[PDB]
Amino acid sequence: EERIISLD
Amino acid sequence: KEGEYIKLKVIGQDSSEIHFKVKMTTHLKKLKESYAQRQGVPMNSLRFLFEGQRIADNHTPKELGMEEEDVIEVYQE
Repeated sequence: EERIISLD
Repeated sequence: KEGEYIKLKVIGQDSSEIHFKVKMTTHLKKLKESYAQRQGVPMNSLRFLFEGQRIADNHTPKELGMEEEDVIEVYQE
């Protein structure tokens, strides 16, 4: 599972 | 000259990866905080390296010359 988090 | 955002690959002590979409001007403390939260460990227990150099809280991807899909390594402090 690829994990991409959007950071503000 | 470059895009406004970048994807960074964070590789942990166990070789697992979390990727982050980061604005080029965001302080990398924000990435440290998010990564430590996802791992469930204190942020102060970790050190974050780019090209072998410690990433300071106020360092930004722009300042460090980071490029798309560059690696950040996480070691125990």
